[PDB]
Amino acid sequence: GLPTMLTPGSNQFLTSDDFQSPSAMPQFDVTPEMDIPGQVNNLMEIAEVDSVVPVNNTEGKVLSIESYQIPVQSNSTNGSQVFGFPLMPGASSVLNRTLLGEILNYYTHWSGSIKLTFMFCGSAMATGKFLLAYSPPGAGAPTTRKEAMLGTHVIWDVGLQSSCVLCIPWISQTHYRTAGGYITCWYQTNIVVPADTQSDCKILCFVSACNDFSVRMLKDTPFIKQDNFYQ
Amino acid sequence: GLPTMLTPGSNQFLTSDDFQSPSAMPQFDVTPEMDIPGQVNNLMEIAEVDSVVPVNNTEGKVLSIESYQIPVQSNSTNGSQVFGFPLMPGASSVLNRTLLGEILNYYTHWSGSIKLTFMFCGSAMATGKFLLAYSPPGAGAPTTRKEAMLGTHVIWDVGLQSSCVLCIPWISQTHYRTAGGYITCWYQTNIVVPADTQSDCKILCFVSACNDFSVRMLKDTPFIKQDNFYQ
Amino acid sequence: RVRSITLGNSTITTQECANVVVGYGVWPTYLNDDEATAEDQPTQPDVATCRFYTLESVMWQQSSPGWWWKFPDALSNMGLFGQNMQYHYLGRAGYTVHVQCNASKFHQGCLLVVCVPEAEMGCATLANKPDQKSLSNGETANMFESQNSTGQTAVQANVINAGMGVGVGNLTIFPHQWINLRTNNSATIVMPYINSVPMDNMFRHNNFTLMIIPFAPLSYSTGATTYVPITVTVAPMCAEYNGLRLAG
Amino acid sequence: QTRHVKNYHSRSESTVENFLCRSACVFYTTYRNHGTDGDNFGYWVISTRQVAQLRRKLEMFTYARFDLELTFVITSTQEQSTIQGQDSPVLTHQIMYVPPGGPVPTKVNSYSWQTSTNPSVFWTEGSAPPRMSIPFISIGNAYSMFYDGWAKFDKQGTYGINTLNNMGTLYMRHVNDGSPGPIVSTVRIYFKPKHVKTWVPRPPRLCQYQKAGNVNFEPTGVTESRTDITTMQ
Amino acid sequence: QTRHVKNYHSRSESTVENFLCRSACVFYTTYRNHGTDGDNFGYWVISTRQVAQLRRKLEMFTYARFDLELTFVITSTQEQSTIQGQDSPVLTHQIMYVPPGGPVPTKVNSYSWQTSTNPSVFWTEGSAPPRMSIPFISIGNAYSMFYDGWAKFDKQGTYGINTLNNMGTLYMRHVNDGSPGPIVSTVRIYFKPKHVKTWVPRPPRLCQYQKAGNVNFEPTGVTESRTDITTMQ
Repeated sequence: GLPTMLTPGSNQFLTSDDFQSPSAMPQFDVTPEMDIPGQVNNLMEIAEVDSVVPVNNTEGKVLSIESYQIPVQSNSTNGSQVFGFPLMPGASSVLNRTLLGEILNYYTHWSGSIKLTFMFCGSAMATGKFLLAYSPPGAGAPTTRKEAMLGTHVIWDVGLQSSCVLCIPWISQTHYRTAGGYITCWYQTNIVVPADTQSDCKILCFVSACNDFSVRMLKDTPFIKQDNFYQ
Repeated sequence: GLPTMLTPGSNQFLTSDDFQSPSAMPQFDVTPEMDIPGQVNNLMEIAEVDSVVPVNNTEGKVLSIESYQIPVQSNSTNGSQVFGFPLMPGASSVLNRTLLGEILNYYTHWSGSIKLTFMFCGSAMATGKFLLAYSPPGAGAPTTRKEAMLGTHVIWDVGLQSSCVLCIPWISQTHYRTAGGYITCWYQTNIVVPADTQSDCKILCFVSACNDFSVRMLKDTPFIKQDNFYQ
Repeated sequence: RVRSITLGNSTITTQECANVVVGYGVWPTYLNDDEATAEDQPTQPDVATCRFYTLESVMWQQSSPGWWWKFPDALSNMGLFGQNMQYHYLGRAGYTVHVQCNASKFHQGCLLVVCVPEAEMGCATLANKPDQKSLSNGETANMFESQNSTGQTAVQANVINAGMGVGVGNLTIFPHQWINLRTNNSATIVMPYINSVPMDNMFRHNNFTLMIIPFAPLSYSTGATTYVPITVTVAPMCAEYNGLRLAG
Repeated sequence: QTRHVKNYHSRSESTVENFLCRSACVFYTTYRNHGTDGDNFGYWVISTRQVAQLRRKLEMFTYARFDLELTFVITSTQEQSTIQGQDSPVLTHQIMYVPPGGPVPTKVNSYSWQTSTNPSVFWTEGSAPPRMSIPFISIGNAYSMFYDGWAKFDKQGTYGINTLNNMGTLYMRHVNDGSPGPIVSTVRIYFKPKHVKTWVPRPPRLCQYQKAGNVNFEPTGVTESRTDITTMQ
Repeated sequence: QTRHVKNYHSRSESTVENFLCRSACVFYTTYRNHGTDGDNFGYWVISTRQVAQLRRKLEMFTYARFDLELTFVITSTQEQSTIQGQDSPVLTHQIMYVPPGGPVPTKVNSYSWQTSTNPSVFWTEGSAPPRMSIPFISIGNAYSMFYDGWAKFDKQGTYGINTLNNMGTLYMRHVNDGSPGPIVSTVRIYFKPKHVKTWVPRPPRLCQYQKAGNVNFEPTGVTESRTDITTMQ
């Protein structure tokens, strides 16, 4: 026959190989594909979907729905911080378990722009101003409302619009396995209401992926454990 | 399938083989190349660069900067030799550790033309003449200034030009693992100065590769040793 | 004649027909967007930093070994560009290095003015790493030694190895310029930004160092000045920093 | 670690194909050359819900459609015994794929081994590992990773389960004993989905899995807790 | 020796590709089939700074960009013991490449062995030596052979080091013990850079290397000494 040499790497099983395999059941007619709605070709499609951020991770709240609810005090000190979390979608526990965070925790390297949406869930008659401050990586979290105003920020007027959208340009991953940027909110004004409401207003946070994320090295997620067989 | 014969040499590992290897990490997107300045494609590019020659290899000088400095005596005997070394870029210790010598010591066979540049580093007011004499291989080193004048030589006038360039046509290697040519300098005149300087003048030597070197058989350099593991 | 060069509020004078060594043949340039890349890594240039910075002159003497500066660190306290290093996380810039030498026709000596990229230096103690102070003193020159240095965390500053474990005479492989007092007194090296990444933190990493090593020792006639000033003038080129504004 | 680098917007392996077409070890069992009562054989019902990582990755979708590329790594070791002078010839193994609804072996010498409609591969040790591919074998249009229904409505324990996700069962045994001594072989089945289509994406599983055939879970916090909502010092 | 011959100006193998794309032995380790505490496995962090010849050749440049073509020469020898009648079947070895930032095995039976994102090659003895290729795995644009900086500025011992030159770690172990007797295997990893790009050439190292992770050096003379500067007799 044709003279050949087997070459190093023959008769080896590399698990990450793309060799054709013999069909165990040839001459069997598989059922044709039927058009199921919701076909997904890429995990970024799930990543790009808004997911509610549990900003209120204080002790005793992660087991209840009010971990997603940012409390807004009616009688609060002027210029105080409403909320603030490190801007690490994969490391910080605030953004870690969201859809974008779950997608990112499947890959070693990633970089892109996140989209943060804050929705005010008070009464339509309520009026107030918030100062959403973005700190670039390495800058550090601002300590006063004035330092926040002197940096990148938006004045979120509750009376005019009940939702605010922020796109953060420099995200990236931070480790193979601080100094990542911060997003903070401040009381520019207080929340003004016509009548006396016993309960305080709440703010809902949403994180999402913009079209510019890459993911490069798939790995095992750190949020599932299997230490023994099921049988 | 197709009938084949394995042929002698199959299932062997020849370290000097150019067979394609299976990628351990396919479907991983490597970072694109970015234009770093100083890209090098050939070791001759390093070889062709001027390198300071330590001509003054006398005992006690190789550990100081003054091994590269050729001393020029103000009150020296007429017709004496300033310096002289065998013209072996790979064997003689004068040219051995220079850039050209280091490149050549990585290859068993080489041949070409070296370029020697002598720079006089005295005062701008200093004036003198030197006789750079080239002896072909097998001729032997001249013993007087007259024998040097009767051979290949250049009269290096310090007053006119402070640098002299010599291209040597017949270099080649000398061994697999004298009779190679010589370059010598002689005091045609003395160094003349306007005022009294306590320190003597110095001459700096530079060696370089011309575009005509070949190197044919790569080997291990003899200037690095590893007799035990680091761990 | 003589050419005067002005950058911002700084002016220097250089002789015409003076050779300029342009790095590895590459003039410093700004980073280029790759096919209209997204605003995920915004870049911010600064043209106010493109000015000459003049370090304090180093006194070249008869028994004087070399000097060196690490210019990301050597300009870290020079007003602007130092404030820019402090304020911005990622930085990128090239430099024009002017090395002047004030000597008369009665002075001797030769200098190797070389800019060594990624000049990682060893320690005097083998099982140690040199400290920040020994490696780079900022605007103050760090001096080479005529013998082996001693110190727990000191740089091995013996001039023969240039602190890198190589031959000092082979330092000409890097962008360099010889200063022979009988022929030259100036050296101009234009160093492009050289790194393995487009931008990097500047406090944390030195792109290159400038070594001024006297190969031929300084000499002079009786009555002439026993020392010779060596002035280093630096103009940062094409300084880029990470954009601080919000992407949207 | 992992300093800031340029973003090249590589979506290449974020696709479902590169996300799921990874060869993962899903099962390993041992069987002896000699058996007490003809039970010296290994078996594995093909399921994607035993390994918690592959299960989570697949359950990030509602419906899937893929091929079953199975690779078997059979290694035999000789156990300690007083039998001397064994000199075992080379060992041959039989790996049977029982299609959904096919005959099921009961012992090591059952008639279901020597059938005709169950694909079987005979592999002798010392060669490349055996490899067989199973197509999309369901009579439905996709594999349902979740099923909000019952196999039989009048049965409590049939919730979920479905009946169209059956991918068959694998059976492994020694063709020859080789020597009159103890030999035990491990199969170490490697699973790799091929030509994957997925529909209706789902949130990733948050609570640790309890059973392979259940979605039952102990309630867990949505994320880890932190001391303060504000980043104040 | 080597008489004067004609100069044909062959620059062919003076190129960086032919200068560096040479297969060199960079590591060799031994591991037993049976282990005292599950530590019977070999490992090597992929570094180019352990062999002083390849290190010098690579450090003649500042930045490099190459692929890692690794060839493993596994040979097993049977140690002397009182166990009789071993009759070991053929031995299979597992070589795992842990990518930068991947799970690290601690013992011979750790979960990191049976992972999914670490490329593993299973090679049975008696065949051609196993071979895997690692691409340019850095997130930077090149491998920096020198680094005049710190991994962390506020740390003394982080000078050099960098964080982008991590090429991963190799792990070697026995898939099967074969026989109930002592068997020790040597791996003898062979390294070969591929598709090499190099920038910013540097002077060759003059002082002998002291540590694999350092540039520290004992000062040495620029060259050997000679009796006289002049060639006089």
